[PDB]
Amino acid sequence: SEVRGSSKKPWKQKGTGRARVGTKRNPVWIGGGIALGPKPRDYSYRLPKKVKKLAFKSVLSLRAADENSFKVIENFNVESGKTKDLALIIKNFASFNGKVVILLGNDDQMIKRAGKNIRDLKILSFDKLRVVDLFYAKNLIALESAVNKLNEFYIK
Amino acid sequence: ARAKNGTVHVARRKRILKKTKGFWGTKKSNYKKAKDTLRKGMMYATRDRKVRKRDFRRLWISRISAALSDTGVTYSRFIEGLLKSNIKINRKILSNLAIEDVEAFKKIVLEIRR
Amino acid sequence: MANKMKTRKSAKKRYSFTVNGKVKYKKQNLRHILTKKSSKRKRNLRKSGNLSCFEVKRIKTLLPYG
RNA sequence: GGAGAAGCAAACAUUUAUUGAUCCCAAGAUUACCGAAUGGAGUAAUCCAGCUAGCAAGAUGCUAGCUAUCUAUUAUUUAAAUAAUAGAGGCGAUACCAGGGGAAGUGAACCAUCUAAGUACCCUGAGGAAAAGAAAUCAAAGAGAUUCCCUUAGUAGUGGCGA
RNA sequence: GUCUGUAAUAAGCAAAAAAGUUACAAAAUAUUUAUAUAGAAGAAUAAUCUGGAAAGUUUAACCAAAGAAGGUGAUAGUCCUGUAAUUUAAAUGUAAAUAUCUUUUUAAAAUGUUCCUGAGUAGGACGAGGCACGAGAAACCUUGUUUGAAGCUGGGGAGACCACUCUCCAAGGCUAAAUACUAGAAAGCUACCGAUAGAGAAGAGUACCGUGAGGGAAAGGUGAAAAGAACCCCGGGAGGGGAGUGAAAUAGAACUGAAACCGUAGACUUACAAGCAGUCAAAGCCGUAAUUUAUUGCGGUGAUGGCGUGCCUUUUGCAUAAUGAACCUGCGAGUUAUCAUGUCUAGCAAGAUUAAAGCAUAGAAGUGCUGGAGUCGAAGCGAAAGCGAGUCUUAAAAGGGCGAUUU
RNA sequence: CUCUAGUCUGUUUAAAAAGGCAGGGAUGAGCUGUGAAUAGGAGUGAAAGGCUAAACAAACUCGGAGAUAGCUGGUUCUCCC
RNA sequence: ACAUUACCGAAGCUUUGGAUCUUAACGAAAGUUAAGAUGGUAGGGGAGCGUUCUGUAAGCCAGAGAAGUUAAGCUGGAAAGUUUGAUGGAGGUAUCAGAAGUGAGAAUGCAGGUAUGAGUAACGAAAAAAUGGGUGAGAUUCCCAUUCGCCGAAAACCUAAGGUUUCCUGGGUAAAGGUCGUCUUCCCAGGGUUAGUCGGCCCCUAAGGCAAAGCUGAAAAGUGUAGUCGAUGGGAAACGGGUU
RNA sequence: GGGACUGACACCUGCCCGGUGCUAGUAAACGGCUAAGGUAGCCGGGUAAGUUCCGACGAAUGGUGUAACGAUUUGGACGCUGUCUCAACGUGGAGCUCGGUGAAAUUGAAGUAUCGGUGAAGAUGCCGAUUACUUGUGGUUAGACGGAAAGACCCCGUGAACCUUUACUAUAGCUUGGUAUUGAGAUUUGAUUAA
RNA sequence: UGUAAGUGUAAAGGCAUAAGGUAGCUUAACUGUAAGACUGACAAGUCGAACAGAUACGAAAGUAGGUCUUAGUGAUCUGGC
Repeated sequence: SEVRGSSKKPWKQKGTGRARVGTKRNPVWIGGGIALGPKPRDYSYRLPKKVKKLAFKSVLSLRAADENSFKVIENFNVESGKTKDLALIIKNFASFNGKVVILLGNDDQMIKRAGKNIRDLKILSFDKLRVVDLFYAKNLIALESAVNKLNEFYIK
Repeated sequence: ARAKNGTVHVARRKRILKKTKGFWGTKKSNYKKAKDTLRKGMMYATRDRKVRKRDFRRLWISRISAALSDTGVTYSRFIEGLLKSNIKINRKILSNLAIEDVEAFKKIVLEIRR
Repeated sequence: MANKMKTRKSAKKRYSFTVNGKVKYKKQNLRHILTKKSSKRKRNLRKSGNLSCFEVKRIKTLLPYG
């Protein structure tokens, strides 16, 4: 019904010697419509908050189980906002040549906009975590501010 | 999300054509005729695999019966004496014996006639 | 909410559900000519009954919410 | 904005551009004829004029500027008649809104009630939103204009109590 | 305040408040690094190896508010254009704010008598429509044909109607925002498409068909660069063969170039035979590997023997002379959105769960909170009132119906 | 110059209704050029259920519309119970 | 026909090798044994292969040769899977998990290419061609010449209705002309239509159309007077000859 | 002027008002012939041999005759003929061969023989038996239940469309009454209410 | 002779203790109900001891919830009393 064209029967029902047909844009015909094709749809849904919380606890435990890949660094800040300094800090810590996720205890805009450009880096605040990033992160670097805020964030 | 890549049908057809190499006429190249002839051929292959046993046993029996035509022992009686004297040799073995080494088979027959 | 399944009103007005599955209903033949019908027949027709277990699945389809 | 440019692609030989081009943007000028087309008429892109100005204007010459109609407001005895300004004509959105007209294919395994459905479509109006909008209201709760959502809820009722 | 002169009040003038988004109307500038419509700046690579070509291999850096996306001879953060964060406004357009300007009040708290407070209107009769509500007990509103009121000591409404009571005050006219819509403009995104796809259209409603209304196709790709094959030979040319360009000319108007179809060459078999063309056995010939070498295998052909009624769909039943296909290659059908119910998985638990929507950060159509209005369980029975582990049928637990105390 | 009884060719024809032979009308209810009027549940019809752009027991185009079908056809990879 | 001893004869039975499932036993379990049980449409349940995209993946594998057909060989119980070559010259992709435009042999299916009939029917009217010469690479089909034949109230000439360069000169033969072609209404370039007396325009009206006003209708309009348009009609003017 | 009916002309055109139309009547109305029972009229010859032909239902949806007329139907006679016994020859366009150009429908394929049988019940594909060197061309269609047209006939589908009716249900139009448009007079026909 | 007669009404199965016939009394031709079943897709249909109230008949025990049994019938919706 949405392909351009007329809805006239291309030829008579009987007597022509051809296969019966109703409209030119028949899904069978070339250039016609498409039967049972894709239509716009809402893929989003919201999980129960308890399940989401339990998943967060589980992934954090799974990451912290390993001593080397999970590390904690004393609070700092990049007051200059440059990228050299942050990159130096990562390349001092991280070892597994891959995704690195930094956890923060606040919204330190300087660090965030200093790290927005590193190669394989993801900066996350404590209250805005993402399970995919945590789960696939091969190096996980947290501040002790982030540790404390996570403690009262998820103890409740 | 269109999922079209047609590297499948050519694969099926290539395997079929590979197995249908020596067939007559258009049955060796066309997809439809090759598939029809191959599928009936495989069923024939199964049936015939079971039939080959019957065919070969029939051949062995006929060969034994031919090798005994000389003497006066009809091979029903030969099988008779064979079992009765407790010689558990095989139809294939006897058939091959009558060709490779006729005198051993003849001695077996002399021994059966008892 | 675009497509909530509609109940079958003519069935709602005649069927009722018990707590664990059975369906309650009012018996027929006590609506009309009644002089000829025997008294014990009428007394049994007055009291309500339960349907056979063979209709319960279809009825549960007819009354999607009740 | 700065070194090329002569459209959308180069070719062939001609110029321009550092005297700031080409190009982009803003504004202005020019802006044939048809077309709501409106001086009349007409087979749309074209014949026929009325009046005024200039072409030696002139014997069916050319150019420029006016004369269409409706409604509101008055210059008058707003009807008649001209005059004066003001607002409209048509197109665009194979979208939205308001008003008017309003089916049929179907379902009810028929059909005539009903359903589909104020649906499609037609017509009249404007807007950027429209319509509606500040209670002689909701409604038995104490609220307080209109409209749009989540719930109430497939509930209350209605229906050849059939769908 | 009919005129003059007094107690006694109006018409103007000090003093203030608003106003082109309704609320009076018509503007005009300055002014706002506000915005729309042209722009500017803009970071950080050398060597080596393969190769025609490096951006790639490898060894070491540097930048990053810029590792968004393209082009660059093979795969670029640092080659070019752009990108982050900033930022060009003479002129034009759109916005507020400030005065100017315009307009208004140049007064209010205060008791009872009279005036008005919206008229063919409210309502009723008949015929219709809209309200979820089809005349049904059918309110109420609009409304065609008729009839027809009260004047706050009032009237309308409270789903027939009556009484009381509680609310409201019509028959005058405006009103932004939240809301619908995107033909399009700019900036972006995609578990969206990659030439039978995607808009019909990568070239367009064109070619073509019909008197007209109208209907409506098919056709993308050389090479990194034309650097388009100088010249020579055959030929009228076309075209091909050489010589050159190029990494390649079975890259020469075209990339990768299959199947259907048409061929050439070599090997084997076939002209005494009745083969759904196949399978099971099998001599000879040819190719090939082993075993000292002509007998066993991998192979291709195959005389001869045995068995065997193509396939699909439809029927009690088909090789059927029932149906369908020229072949080949592409395209071509149980999906999505919600509700009911069952099961599985995950989580909580006599509780479980938020919807709309808001805030914060980000620009990253997220996901972390806020938000409990509502729904499903926790008590059912009875038409209902109502009663409750009991309830209804009944004077009766007197017997049963539906429950439960064992969720 | 206008019409088509009878017969034949043709009938995957030259022609989606002709041609080869013939016949009727041929000063009149005549033929014909050039304009105009009558449009779909309507028109027109010296009247056969004819015609109305080669198809008319209700024209054509677009839209409703992907109308409804108890009817027919089709429905694609594998294995195990 | 009646007796004696047999044999052949099925995917049955028995035996050998291997696999799955149910039950039972053993074993910590994995599994190892015993028993039996597995024809199968409709239809029910369960277990997998393969395709595309997404996260894993700023990962890994590629110009020292990706993807794709393509020859041969090999593995898996089936869907199938991956090694060596030729061709190809630029992107694919492990594991895990998710999502479908997720798998074609047919619907008198759609689209495209190519067989078949078949080098067969036709090559379009029973008006008829023949010779010589010229042009040209090439002539039964072009041009020229001489004969013959056909139409001749035409198959001739001059103007409409229509077509719109098809007209003339020169050059050329991809296609197209039912064959061939030096030729064409084919293609390319250039050239070509001169009006006071012709036909229109114009001044008039037939049928007809529009139509202020008036009248009638939900709208849109329908009727219709005064007027204005509407030729195949009626109205000023020319004939002969020559030239490209 | 409109509609219906009949159909030059000639002789005739009768009976019936129950039913149905029209305004008790009307039939040159629909129709019939108990309402009324239909009035007039409508073997022989031909051939040796003749199911043909010629001569001995129904009255204005007309009956019975009729000169002339007719690309109308049927019978007979004369003349004429290849229509026939009976075919042969000749002419012209195709067909045949070669050269150039070059289709169509159909098409699961095919190293597709026949007879007697069996079988979704008419066999190219099965059984038995028989026949047959391989491959073309020119002829003819017996078969391949040939090709072409989802059989037009039959039947089915709670199919579709059209038409008819004293089928059902609405309605244009027509018609009647009341009311608004719509006033004033005169008079007695009454009803009702009391006096 | 021993049910072939007769059992409102068709036929069958039954009826001597008669369910046949006669006579007296009488209205159980009841209300609320019901353990447990047959027949059955469902909806329906049929038998039913026994309990409470009110009786009828009989001295009482008991019987009586129509007709010897097996056909004499019609859902739902709507409307009336």
